[PDB]
Amino acid sequence: TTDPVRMYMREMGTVELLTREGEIDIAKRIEDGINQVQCSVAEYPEAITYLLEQYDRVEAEEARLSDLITGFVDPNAENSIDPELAREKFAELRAQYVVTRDTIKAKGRSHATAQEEILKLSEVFKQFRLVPKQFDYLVNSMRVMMDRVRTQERLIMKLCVEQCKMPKKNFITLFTGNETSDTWFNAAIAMNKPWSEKLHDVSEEVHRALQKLQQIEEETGLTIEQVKDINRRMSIGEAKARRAKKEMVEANLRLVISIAKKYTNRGLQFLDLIQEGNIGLMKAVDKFEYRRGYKFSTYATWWIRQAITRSIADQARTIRIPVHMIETINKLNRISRQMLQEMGREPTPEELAERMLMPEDKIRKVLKIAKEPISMETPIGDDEDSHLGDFIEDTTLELPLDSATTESLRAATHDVLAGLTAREAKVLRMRFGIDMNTDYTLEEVGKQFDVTRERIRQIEAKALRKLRHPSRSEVLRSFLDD
Amino acid sequence: EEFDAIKIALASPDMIRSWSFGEVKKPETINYRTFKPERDGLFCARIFGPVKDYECLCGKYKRLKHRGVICEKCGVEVTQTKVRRERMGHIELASPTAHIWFLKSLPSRIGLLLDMPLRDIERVLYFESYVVIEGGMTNLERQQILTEEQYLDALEEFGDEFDAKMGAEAIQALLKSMDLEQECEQLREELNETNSETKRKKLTKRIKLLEAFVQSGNKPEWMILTVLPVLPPDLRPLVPLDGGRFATSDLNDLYRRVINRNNRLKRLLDLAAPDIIVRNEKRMLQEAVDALLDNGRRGRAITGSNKRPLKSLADMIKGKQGRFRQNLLGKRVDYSGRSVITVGPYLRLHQCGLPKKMALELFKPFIYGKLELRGLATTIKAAKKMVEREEAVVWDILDEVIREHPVLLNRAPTLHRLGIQAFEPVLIEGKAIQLHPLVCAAYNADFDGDQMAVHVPLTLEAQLEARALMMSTNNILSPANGEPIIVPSQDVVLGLYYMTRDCVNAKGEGMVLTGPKEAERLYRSGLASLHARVKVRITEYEKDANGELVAKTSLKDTTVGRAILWMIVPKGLPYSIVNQALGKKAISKMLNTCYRILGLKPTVIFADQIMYTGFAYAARSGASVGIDDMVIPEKKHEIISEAEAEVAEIQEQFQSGLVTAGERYNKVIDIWAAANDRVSKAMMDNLQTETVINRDGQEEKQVSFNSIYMMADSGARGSAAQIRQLAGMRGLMAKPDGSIIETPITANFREGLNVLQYFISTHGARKGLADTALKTANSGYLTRRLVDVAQDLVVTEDDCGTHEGIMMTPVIEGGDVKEPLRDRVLGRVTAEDVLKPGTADILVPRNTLLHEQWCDLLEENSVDAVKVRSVVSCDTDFGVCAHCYGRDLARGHIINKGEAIGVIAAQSIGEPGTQLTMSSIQVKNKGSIKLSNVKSVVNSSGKLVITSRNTELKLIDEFGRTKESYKVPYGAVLAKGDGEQVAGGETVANWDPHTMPVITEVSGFVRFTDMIDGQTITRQTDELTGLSSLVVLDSAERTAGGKDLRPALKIVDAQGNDVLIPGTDMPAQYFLPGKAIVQLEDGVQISSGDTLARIPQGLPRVADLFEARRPKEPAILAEISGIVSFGKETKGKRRLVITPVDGSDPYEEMIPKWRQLNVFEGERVERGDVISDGPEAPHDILRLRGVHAVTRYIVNEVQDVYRLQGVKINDKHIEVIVRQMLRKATIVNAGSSDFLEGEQVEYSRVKIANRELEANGKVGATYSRDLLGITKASLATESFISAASFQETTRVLTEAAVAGKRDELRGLKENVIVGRLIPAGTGYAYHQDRMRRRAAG
Ligand SMILES: [Mg+2]
Ligand SMILES: [Zn+2]
Ligand SMILES: [Zn+2]
Repeated sequence: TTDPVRMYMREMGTVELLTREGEIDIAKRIEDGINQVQCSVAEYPEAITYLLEQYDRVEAEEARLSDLITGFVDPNAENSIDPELAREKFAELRAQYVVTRDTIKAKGRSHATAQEEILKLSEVFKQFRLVPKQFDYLVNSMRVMMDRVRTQERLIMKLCVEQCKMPKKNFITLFTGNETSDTWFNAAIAMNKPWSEKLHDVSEEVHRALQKLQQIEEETGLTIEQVKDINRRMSIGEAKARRAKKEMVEANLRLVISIAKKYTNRGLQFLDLIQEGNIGLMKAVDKFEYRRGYKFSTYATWWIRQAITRSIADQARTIRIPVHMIETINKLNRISRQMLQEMGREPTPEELAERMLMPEDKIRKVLKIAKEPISMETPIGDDEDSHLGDFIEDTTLELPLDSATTESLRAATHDVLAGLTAREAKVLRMRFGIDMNTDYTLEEVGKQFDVTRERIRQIEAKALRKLRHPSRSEVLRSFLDD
Repeated sequence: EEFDAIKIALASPDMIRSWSFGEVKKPETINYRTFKPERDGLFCARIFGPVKDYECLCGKYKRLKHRGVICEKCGVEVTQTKVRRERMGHIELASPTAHIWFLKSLPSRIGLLLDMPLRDIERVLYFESYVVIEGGMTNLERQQILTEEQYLDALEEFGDEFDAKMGAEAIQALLKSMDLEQECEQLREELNETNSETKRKKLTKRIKLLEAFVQSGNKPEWMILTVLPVLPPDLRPLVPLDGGRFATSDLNDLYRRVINRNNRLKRLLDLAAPDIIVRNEKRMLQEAVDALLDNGRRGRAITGSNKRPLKSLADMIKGKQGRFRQNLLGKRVDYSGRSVITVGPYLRLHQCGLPKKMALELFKPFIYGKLELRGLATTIKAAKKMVEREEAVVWDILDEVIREHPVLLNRAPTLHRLGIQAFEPVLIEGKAIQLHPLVCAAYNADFDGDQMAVHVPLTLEAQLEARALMMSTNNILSPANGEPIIVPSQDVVLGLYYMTRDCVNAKGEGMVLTGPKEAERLYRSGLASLHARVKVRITEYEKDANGELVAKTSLKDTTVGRAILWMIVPKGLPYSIVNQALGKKAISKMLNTCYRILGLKPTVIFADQIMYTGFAYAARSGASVGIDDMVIPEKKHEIISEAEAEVAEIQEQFQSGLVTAGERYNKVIDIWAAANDRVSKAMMDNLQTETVINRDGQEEKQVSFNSIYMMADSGARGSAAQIRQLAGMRGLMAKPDGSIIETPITANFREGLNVLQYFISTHGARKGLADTALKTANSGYLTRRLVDVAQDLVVTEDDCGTHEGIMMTPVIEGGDVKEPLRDRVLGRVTAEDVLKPGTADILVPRNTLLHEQWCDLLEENSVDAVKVRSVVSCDTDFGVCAHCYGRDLARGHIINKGEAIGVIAAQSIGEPGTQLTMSSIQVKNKGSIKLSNVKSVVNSSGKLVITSRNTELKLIDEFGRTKESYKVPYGAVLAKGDGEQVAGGETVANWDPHTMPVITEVSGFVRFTDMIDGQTITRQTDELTGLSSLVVLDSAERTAGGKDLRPALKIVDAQGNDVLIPGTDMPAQYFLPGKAIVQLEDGVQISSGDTLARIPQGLPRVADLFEARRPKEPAILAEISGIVSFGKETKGKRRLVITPVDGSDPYEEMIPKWRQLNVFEGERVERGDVISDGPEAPHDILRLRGVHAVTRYIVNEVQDVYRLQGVKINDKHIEVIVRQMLRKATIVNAGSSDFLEGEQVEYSRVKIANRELEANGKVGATYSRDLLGITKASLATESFISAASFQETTRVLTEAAVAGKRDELRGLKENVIVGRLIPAGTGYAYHQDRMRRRAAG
């Protein structure tokens, strides 16, 4: 089968629909992993440098209830934000952090008391569920800083291993065992490798690439072992949701292909509407709250629906209609039919315009614009004799008699102007831009010949009487009728 | 200018980058309102260029002040426009895509490279699963699909050493990986060790292929795409219409599709999406690519809401609507016209009408320039307004300009050259074009609503060609055949035929004239009869001496019309010319003779005066028709009463339950036929001389004035069949079946038709009409395919100094001589000294132009075969010699180099081909008899009977010519032995229709042997008589039990032995075939001459002869000599174990044994001898016989088919078109080149002109000749341009580009398609200038 519709419907035909807790379980695994990446935020180097500074940054502009704070907290009840309750819920969070931290220093990082207090910092957290963009950038400040260390891990590995040699089996147990000092070098080289003794002519840049790596630490102010731990702890915290959503999406594939193929009349096409519904479903998979307790298919039907209903507006036409005009046009192609009911005969646009609620000119204008274009390759000849492309005339370039007329005209003007005093002819030629790429002014017959200006007016007038002069005006007179 | 050749190789992505001027990223074209370009879409003005010239979008920098400036305000370069046609963009793709024509085309050029099959790679790339991109371990293979659950085994087994995943990149890396060199030199190194069988030839295939890519220079990486150019905007435009509607090329659709899918793939690859969608997007990207490349070939075509599919790039080069056939070869014309035509009876030859309206319209530039020259219209406003106002001077100056200003004339269809000519204008205010009536024939034009078209020679080479070459006065003979084209149309001939007539009845018998003056005084006074043989005086002349006229006078009792006419004759001829009643044959021969001796100019004025005079007095002659010019015969009721009684008897016979229908029905038709053929007699007797008009006597009758016999006698209109269908019965009538109705047309047009007779005629009318309307295509194809072959021939040596070539014998067969050898010899060189039937009477020293002194000297002689140094037999390499061609017909002398033809052949052959689709041996007269190469027998009765199928009877005259030629059944029964002499008009053979007798000249016992019930035979009683024997079924009806073995009832004696054929040691029994039913039983004895068995009973072929398709069903001529024997035994067809004397036996061919054979199971044939009753493939002739015999065979057959239709062409054409068949040289040996490589026979001669010469005695190889057809030779050509013009342009383009072809533009269509000159015609002088230059350093 050559069709991607059979292929695709057979391929979506593979996976089934998982319903009524696997939806909410996808949601719960998603939110869990999410909660653990924000845990990984809670145990930060310089990368974040936000958590509370962010809230002081959103309040610092003297008052805001705008886009960001509906990207911030937006807490679910397991609404217009009164800042009273905002300043209420942040106090205990700060208290929890400050009471946890001093014990994170007591006897160790995660001393048993310290670790139960990190657990308390976590149980206090999991009754929150919050969302987009700046929190995305917050974790991007960890993603790029992931790439600071891999960046150096690539640089020094390249500049060392690719000219030198070394084994691998020893390296992992040696590098992870200390990670901090070079005792593993003299322990690896405790034995031998006189090829290692060849270490000359490159020395000055090797521990200068190691300079670039080691400086990452003090930037971070944070130890390489905890770097390893919390980075893996965030990455798996991403992967959870990253693969958890696909279950929902594969379930409601048929939801999508159904909803889309409800509007696969000859509007645009099957697979494109199906794709747009798939976008709307993913919007649903991502946005759905199980805590509302509603069906997903309703929600996803909203998102699928709007997706297709406006993609068919943005797409599907060579002349890009915006939405507002389309909504007007919806009103009209609704109201016109009520009109011809009530009328019972043709509503030429005054027996149309009124009930539409808009005057005649809009109805008329839209009656004109509803002409989609008409496709040259159609056979306007009933026989295969004249595709429209053959009938088309091209009125853009020139007509040769016009070229000849213009040539004769300006040759005659050259022949007429050739016989004047030099000043008359020259001021005229240049002043009207004759025979160059300039637009000359009498300010410039001023600035160029002599700062006199009005005598140029009385020179032009004299030349015109010299040259209209109907012993000369008759090569001009055939051009009266132009 | 000068060129030799150049190299090509694949498109680098670096090359499309370099060529292109900026990436296109978007599908976006314009704004909804501000109809203006989009940045980085398809119409990116910043890439392809602006609209105006040397200006930036703001207009800062301009007019070459700021030449290489970019206006930094808009970042817009100050550059010019003709590059807008050039400047392309490009597109960088997400993932590699491949070119379909390196893929879907036959031998793939990528799959043949690797030699790994296709569907494997399809599923590698439909991604049935993971798939070995790289079987690092050859344990795993590339192109090897690995399932998600099987892949893991490859994984945990090797892990590292395999790449088994998805994509085109698999194939990319493959092409990049493989190395051609050392395979090549290795295969060579082990070629030398043992240059093996099929193994090594495919080693060798590869070795040469590999090295071909090596040394040719090629880069099969660029088989794969990474960069995609962007065709410029104006190569795919998008424009408005008056009503706001827009108009586009379909390409934009596919462009948008590809860019959108690519950008969505750029999205999906940033998200690490589930790669199933990346597979689907990859399939979709490759599909949109391949549809840009070829859309409607793959699957169901892509269509709009129209449901019509959309034209691709390829069709814009291909078939009709491509450039070539529609609008590069064949244009619409500037300054042309066309309209309805009528006659000019008072034209001179060079003249033509011109309604001065269109005179003015086409010639306005000349009259405008001339109104400015005189200065009345001082400007073009003035000239145009003056010429809209139609000044009086516009007329006189239109005449001034038009004086001596030729113009063309064109009617559709332009079959041959003379459908378009160039006359002088005659300005008229008659809206109908007038036309000199005699060129109605070359145009095939008759005035029933026709329109001609017109064309203007502006330039002076064209004007002067029109006046010297297309002119009405340089064209007086068909080059198809040297006949005049000045035939009397149908009226001047009727005129003359009336004038020079000789009655007896009118008046004025036997007085005297001193000459045609008082003949005109008399006849214009009204005294003599124009048609009355009356004594006059003549004074003819003759140029008996050395071009010196010789006066004389005499008297001749001749008609007033011949007399009065004779003065027109230009005083070089005798009076016997005019001394008959001037049949149009005479008129042909008149202007012939006139032209011949006189030169031409008399024949011109002469013919003009004869057109003039015949038209004049033919209007004075009177001609009409009346109801009584067809007849009411006196015997009309009696024939009816007789037919009435006859059919009454037929009725009563039908009543009996006897004659039942078929006998009755046929009887009825035959009697109707005879009855009204008697009516036809009655009526033609009751017109022609019924006028008894006494004159000075009792009574005398004379040809009456019917006018129908007269218009039937000249050749104007009508003939005996026309006049019967008006008079007698209209023969029989075949309904659409092809069978023949048995109850005819009885009445005629005068008497009155029946409804159904009429309706039966409508059928034949409609069938013939649909044949007419639907074969202009057939000639269309044959002609145009033949022309597309067209190359030339050029001479290089005065005489090649070579020996004989071709024989000349004339083409008399079937009827009389059809080309005198006098003509065939004419203008050619002799092969050799040639004698006379008085032998050893040499007349040439091996080579002479045999002009008609010789051809007449040898027409005088009855010498009957001469040979010619042929152009084929001319052995000058890369050309011929002049003597071998002989004479230039136009010059009438030995030809000069450079001018050459072959569409001339096409016109000559095709132009008539339009309509011209729509037992016994006798001698007729005295003479010797020269029949041979036949096995025949004096049968039991004592006359000749054929026993070898070959013979065809001929009716030979006393001089020796064939008068008739007819075919003869094998085993027939003649009453004549060849080499006797008979009175003509005799049934030489009275044959039995059903029986094909099986006579036994032997007298021996019969007994059933070799033949048994239900194996070879049935035994199945002859029911009517009642006696029987073993009954031999046909081929298919008997079971296959004994179909593998020949049934033969056997003759024996009392001993059982083979009753040997009397006179020889050969046994005599008959392998009985089907219908060979013996009637008397086993053990019965037969006698001498005794039957054991009784045996009861277009233009498409033109297509077949020209296209070189194989002959079809039956058995054929002996392929090879030596003993030949029978093979596998009738699986449908039995085979033939040939056993050549020293050659190879294994050849065996299925033959219909149903179609009886000639050579028996142990009889020998010579090669090229008939095996059966049927044709042979001509390829058998070329492969078996040489070149002369085969080409002779083809030209024989084809001109028989034409000559059948009343047809004539100088067959020089049919041989030159066969030189153009194919020149493929299949090498015999090897050593210099490959063993059987198709090479230029030219270059073959070159190598043997190098290696076989003392360089070696021989290291190389010899070579053979080949055929296989004309169209594939068109394909099989140096150039790909002439090859890539016509149908299946696609595959031709594939195979062209794959070599990176770089044609050198020498052939016709090659330089044509770029519009530059080619070797001859107008470019002849420049080409030979280059030739002398090549000779002169
Ligand atoms: Mg006609
Ligand atoms: Zn600008
Ligand atoms: Zn020759």
